[PDB]
Order: sequence, then C-alpha cells, then structure tokens
Amino acid sequence: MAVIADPETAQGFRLAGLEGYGASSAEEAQSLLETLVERGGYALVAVDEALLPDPERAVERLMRGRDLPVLLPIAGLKEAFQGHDVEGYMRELVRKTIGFDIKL
Amino acid sequence: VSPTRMNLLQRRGQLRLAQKGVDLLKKKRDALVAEFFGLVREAMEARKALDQAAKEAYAALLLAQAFDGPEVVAGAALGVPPLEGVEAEVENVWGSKVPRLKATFPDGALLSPVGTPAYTLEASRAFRRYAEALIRVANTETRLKKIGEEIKKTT
Amino acid sequence: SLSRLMNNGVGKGKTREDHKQVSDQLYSAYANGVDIRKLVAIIGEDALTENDRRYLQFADAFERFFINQGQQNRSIEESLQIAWALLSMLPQGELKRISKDHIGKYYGQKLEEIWGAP
Amino acid sequence: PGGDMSEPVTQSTLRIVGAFWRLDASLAFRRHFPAINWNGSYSLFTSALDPWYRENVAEDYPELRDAISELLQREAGLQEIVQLVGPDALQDAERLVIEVGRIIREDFLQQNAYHEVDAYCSMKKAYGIMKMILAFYKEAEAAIKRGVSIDEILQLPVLERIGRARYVSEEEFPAYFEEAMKEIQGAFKALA
Amino acid sequence: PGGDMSEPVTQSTLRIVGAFWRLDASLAFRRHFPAINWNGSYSLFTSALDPWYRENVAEDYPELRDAISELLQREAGLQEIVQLVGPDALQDAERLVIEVGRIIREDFLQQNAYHEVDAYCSMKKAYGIMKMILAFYKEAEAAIKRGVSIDEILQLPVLERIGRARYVSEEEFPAYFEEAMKEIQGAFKALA
Repeated sequence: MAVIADPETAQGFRLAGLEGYGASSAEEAQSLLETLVERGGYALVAVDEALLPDPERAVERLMRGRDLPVLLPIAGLKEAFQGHDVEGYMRELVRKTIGFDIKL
Repeated sequence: VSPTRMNLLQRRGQLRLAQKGVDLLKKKRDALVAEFFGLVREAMEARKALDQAAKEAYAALLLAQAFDGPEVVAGAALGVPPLEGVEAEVENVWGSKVPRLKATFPDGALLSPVGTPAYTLEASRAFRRYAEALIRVANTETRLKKIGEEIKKTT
Repeated sequence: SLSRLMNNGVGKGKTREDHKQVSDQLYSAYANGVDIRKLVAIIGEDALTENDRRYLQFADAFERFFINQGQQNRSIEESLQIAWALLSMLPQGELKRISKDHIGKYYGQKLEEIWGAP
Repeated sequence: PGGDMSEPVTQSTLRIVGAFWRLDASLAFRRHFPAINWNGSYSLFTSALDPWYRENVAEDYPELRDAISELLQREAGLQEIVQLVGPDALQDAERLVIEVGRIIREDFLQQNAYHEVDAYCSMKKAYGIMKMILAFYKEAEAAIKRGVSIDEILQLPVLERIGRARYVSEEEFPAYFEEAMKEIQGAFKALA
Repeated sequence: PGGDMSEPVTQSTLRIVGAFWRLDASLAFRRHFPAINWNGSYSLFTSALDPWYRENVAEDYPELRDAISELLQREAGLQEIVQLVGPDALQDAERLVIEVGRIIREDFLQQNAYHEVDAYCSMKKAYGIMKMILAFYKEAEAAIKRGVSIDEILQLPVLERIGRARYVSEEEFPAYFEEAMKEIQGAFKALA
C-alpha cells in the first residue's frame, strides 16, 4: 500500500510501512498515482484532500475496465490541525449515490 | 401474434406477472434503501474517528521530529521495509463481491524495536493505531458505494 | 373470496362477539405473510426483520392448520379457538384491528393442545 | 366492471355530465370516507357559482378555496420522494407541507356517514375551517424561518383546536372560531 | 383449429371426461416428447386408485407422487422470478429447487417411444427413479445447510448416474438401483 501526502507525514507513513511520497500540487500527485496504478500489485492508494478531491476522476477509464483498485481521500497535515465538520462529505456522497442530495 | 382467445388470456397473464414483478421490485428497493441509511451512518462515524486518529498521529510525529531530531527517527527510517502481507479477500453483498483489506506484518521486524526514544516510539504507536483504524473507513465506504449502485439498478 | 351480508349475521346475540375483528386481523396478517414469503426468495431470511419472520411463519402455520382441515367437522367455537391460537404467534401490539378488551380475554392460548390432533 | 373508465356506458356518460365524482376502492381500505379521488374528479360549475359565492358567503371564499386546492396539489407532487426515502429524512419545509396536507385531509375531507353528527356540514363551518387552516399554515411557515422550536411546531396545542372545529355546533361555531383564531395569535405571536 | 382450446369441440369434451392430457407445441418444437403440459393437465382418478397402489406397488407410493408434484409446483412458482431478474439472483435454496425441477423434467418425464428400452416402463422402475430423485434432493437440501455451495454439488458424478437410469433394462434395474442408492449416500458424506 502507498500514500501521497505532504512530505513530513509521508515519511511517517513510510515508518508505518506505506510507500509514501511527498507532494504539494495536483498534477504531480495525479501523475504519480497513474504511474502506480498501471502495474499489478497493491490496489490501495491514499491521497490528501489538498491534492485530489476526486480520485476516481483521474483514473476514470482505468476504473471502467477494473473496479478492483481502492482509492481513499484523506485529511492533510494542515487540514487535521485546523479541523472541519465531516457532514459535508456525507452531503456530497448522498448526492453522488442517489442524486436527491437531501439528507437531514 | 395471431388474434385468438387463448392468446388474449396469455397476454393478460403476462400483464398480471409484470404487475406482480413491479410490486416485488419496489419492496426490494425499499429494503436496499433501509440498509443504505444505516451504512451511511456507520461511514459517517468512522470518518470522524479517523480524523482524531490522524490528528494525534501527526502531533506525535511532529514532536518526534522536533525534540528527538530527524536523525533519531532516520536511524531506523532509512531502511524500513514496507507492508507486503496485504489481504485481498472478497465478501458478498447482495449478489456482488467486495474486498476487505488487512496486513499481517510482525511488530519487531524493524531495526531496534526498543523504545529508548519516547517520542519516536509514541509516533509509531499512534501510526499503528491509525493504520488499524483506517480499514473500518475503507470497508464501510466500499460497501456503501456498491449499495448505492444496487439501488440505482433496481430503480 | 368475499361475502357481502356477513356483517349482519355476526356480533352479540348471534355467534360470538369477537368474530368480525378476528376475521379482519386474519385477513390482513395473511395478506402480509403471502407477500413476505415471495420477498424471501429474493432477499433471503437473513435480511428480514423479526416481525417479518413472525409473519412468514404465521402464513405457513395458517395454510397448514386453518385451511387444511381435511374431512373434519368443526363447530364455530373450535374454529374461533384455532383462529385465536394462530394469532398468539404474533406479539401483542401488532394486532391493531382487535380491541384491547378482547385481547385481554382470548390471547395467549398455546397451539400445542390442538397440535396433537390438527 | 373493468375498473377503467373506458367502459362504453361510462364513455357515453362522460360526454354529457357536468360533475364527475369518481370513487376509489383503495381509500376505502384506508377507511377514509368519503372515498373521493380528488386527482380524478372534476367539476365544470365553479366559475358560474363564483358570483353567487362572493356575494353571499364571503368575498375571500374563492381565493381561500383555491389556496386549499393548491396546497392539496403541492402535497401530491412529493409522493415520489416519499416512495424512495422515508418522510423523516425530508426537508423541514417539505415535512411542513406534508403535515399540512395530512391535517387538511384528515380534518377537512373526512365525513363519516354512519356517524350521527359527522354526516352533515354547512358552508360557514367549512369556510371557518379553511380560514383557520390557512392562518395556521402561514404562521407556521413564518415561524419555521423564525428558527425557534422548529420541530415542536408540529405539536402545538392549536392542532387540537383545528380538529375541534369539525364537531362544533353551527350555533356554537363563531365562539369556537374566535377562540381558535385568538389561540393562533397568542401562540404564534407570543411563544418566542 | 390453430391450437385454440376455446374451440366448441374442446369445451364440449372438457366437461364429460375424467382425464385430460393437454399437449404443448413449444415442448414439441424443442423435441421434448411426450410434450405433456403439466400445468394444464389434470386427472380425477388419483384418489380412487390409492388402495391399489399401496397393495400392488409400494406402501408409500402416493407420498412419493405427492412430493414430486409439490416439487414441480414449487419450481413452477419460482419461474416467475427468473423471468424478472434472471436465474443468478436467487438464493441457493431456490437454485437447488430449479436444478431439481430441471433434473426431473429431463430424466423422469422425458421418454423416447422409438428407443429399444425407453419405449416401455413398468411401475416399479418409475418408483425406483422417483425414490432416487427424492433421495438426491434430501441429501442436497441437508448439504446446503452445511455451507456447501450449489455450483459444486451439481458437478458430482452421480448426476450422470441418475440421468441415464432410463435406458437400463428392466431385468438389470434391481441391481442398478441398489448400486446408485449406495453411491448417493457415499457421494455426499465426503463432500465437505
């Protein structure tokens, strides 16, 4: 398994055992993600929310041929310390899944 | 179809079967939505648990970098083997199979497992708890994203 | 099946006083059970709620005992006794069609006393 | 016999009648009587009776009736969303209009004929009930945006007064009408 | 004429006969003879002939016949769902019923009138075949509850053993039946 995030937490994940990579822009993160995808092996990739809000949009055609790989968005270093409310993610996901967007 | 009385009765039977099938499919869709509205709550809970886990992992990592310095961590970090015992099993959900992920690397495989540096050991502890808690979010979200397509197919 | 003059021959002073509500409750419970029995073929018994499983068992018990009577001769009291014995499988409180006074007088009798000779 | 209105006698009758009060068997199973299907029924005598209505009953009667019919029409447009997701997950305003439609149905369209005092209703009673319902709906819609006790709006004691007007005598009707109107005022103006 | 069963001759005959063997053109197209439509056929002599069957064939023959008819009815009931959502949407307990119904249709009901051996079948041979099919079904129904998937049960070699019991000669059948019965027991205890 691997992760693309800020360089400080990337080496922490490498200490934890994940092939972490440091990045600060969307283009390099997407290019390295699609570099990791093409080869068979680990199917789990974690990306910070500051690099790729929609991980499926980058490999949308490779995902159409195989839905097996798992891509998980995650909070960054600065995002974690400032914090947020996770209800917006649910509010977006319900629109993504059933379209009616409404969830009280 | 040639017009006969027998064909008329056959067509009316087909109409009755179609109406019964529609009435059954609506119940199936209702059951799927009922499961979905609890799976989404479980995903919501796991998402905010992962936030606290990540935050207290990052705090320990930053303190280990600051006080103990980069060199104490890099004494082991320059040669850490990655995780390779990744589980790739599958489990059924309403007629489709979805995977669950797990690792089985041991604890003391890395160089110097002794906890002489306190902050470097605490960072690894918090990161271990982080890694063990992430699979909940992963499994719940990948189940939710398939229930959401089963509902769409039924509709 | 339907009878239109049924409500004039039942009640107090003719047959027993709980006849109509018991008939309505049996009708509704069987109507639920027959649809749940076909939903089971798709979703299985594992995805059901507990009361849906109660209805699923009630439908089979109904078809086994209330309808399939064979060549027996049953009086109205015996038929009402069996009808109340079938409704005791459902928990009290789901019986929305029956008044509390009748439930407090006839609910709870076991089917085991008729199980020896159905 | 076929249920559908394409039966030849029904087709011949439909072309020479002014009013058409279709009944439905499903509303009888819910024991809501009379079983009038308000989505299929129609009448062609409203516009001609409008000059009689405003000169005799009340000037605001046709607009109030149209508001009641519009509110009934709005609730029928939400029946798809209720079929996928539960009514509790719906929006607060959507739940408001659904509860208003339910109140309108169960306390305005219900009249039991076997019942002794539920079988007759005059015109003034109906006008007062419609006026009270519209006042309650408008004040509750404002109070939702007021943002106080928005879930406890559904259990106000005014809803008892709305249902009480169904069984009030015609001679006692103006007193209960004043009571209900001033209760609406004292609830919505001065609760919070 | 034209296979229309509402013909006056057919309806005249239907009211005075004690047995009725309706044929199907769709089964005759796919060469599934005798092509008797099981859904539309009936016989009124089933109950009066029960004492003879108990004395002359076996004591439990009517129970086996009723079990076979019940299995066919259950298979006919499930085919409404297969036309709706395909055969792969069913649970294992229903896939087993579908496969057992297919086995019964292809092995027991199908008969060849021009074959050397399959042209004539005595009563005890049919009893043995029915007993074998019911024994296989009762083994599989219990093996399902042990967590065994159906898609490996159908691959057992005893499926070919049952399916070719038609062509066994009448005098060789008492040994074939006793060997297949032991093979049925031995096949499932080592399954899982």
